[PDB]
Amino acid sequence: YNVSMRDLLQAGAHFGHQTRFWNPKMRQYIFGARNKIHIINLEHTVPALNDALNFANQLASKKNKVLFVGTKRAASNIIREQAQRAGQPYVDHRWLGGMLTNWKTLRQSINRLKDLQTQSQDGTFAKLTKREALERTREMEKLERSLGGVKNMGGLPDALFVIDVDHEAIAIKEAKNLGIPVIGIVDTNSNPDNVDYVIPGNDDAIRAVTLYASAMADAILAGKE
RNA sequence: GUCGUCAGCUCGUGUCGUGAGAUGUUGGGUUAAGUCCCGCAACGAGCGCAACCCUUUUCCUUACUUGCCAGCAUUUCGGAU
Repeated sequence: YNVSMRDLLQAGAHFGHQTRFWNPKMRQYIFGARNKIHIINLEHTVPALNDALNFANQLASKKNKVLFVGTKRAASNIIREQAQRAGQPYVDHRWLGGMLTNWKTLRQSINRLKDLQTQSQDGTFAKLTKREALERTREMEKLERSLGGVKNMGGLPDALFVIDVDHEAIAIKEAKNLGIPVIGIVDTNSNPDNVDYVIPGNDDAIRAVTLYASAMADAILAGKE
């Protein structure tokens, strides 16, 4: 399931953002700049990626939980497919404030969505008229769109996998508050302070995030115990 | 009585602040209305608004007197009989 770095170079993980937006805390991984943008050297990318894959493998083996989080328009469908075929919950859409630190109140909306799914399997809408059916379907739509990811999961996940740490900084803070480890993809214009396993690489490239999430899903599938 | 039939007034978990506090309740449209929809460290609730009450506008059922008179008959031409 390892990438070696053939595929990383092919996908384009080395590319980064412009030199005027960089965070001075990535100087170790900056390596150099071919043009006005930075180029992270994959020499540092591959070992951290391998360790992240091994850690995901070990958690999958001991049955511990990892949540998936990527909310960018580029990575939304990618994490959709990968979390679906890896059988883990996900946050494809916006992170809700306090989803982890205030899980008790979110369980109520989780139960509401699950009960509404049971009602959808039921037939009460046949007795009700078309209008109230149209609304109840639209609350169905909004709650599924917001928190349809985490309905199956019943507790705090034992780890987080973050596509863009700068975009999902709130989830990073909540995970730090509750002690949950985080493995995340970090680019040049990002802060790696609060991430336990810092893998540096590009996040804008759809093919690169596809590679990362496919590697993660393959690791969890290959846990197989 | 009045502001004034003005549209607002609050509470519980979670975050920020040493703190009193803030957030939610803000921002974009819309409405008679904190009425409804989006985004958004917020996630949820109560009293307010609206509806439930009375009256008016169309039709149906039940009811046929002290109220009614389309058809029939008698009329002093008055449903008078």
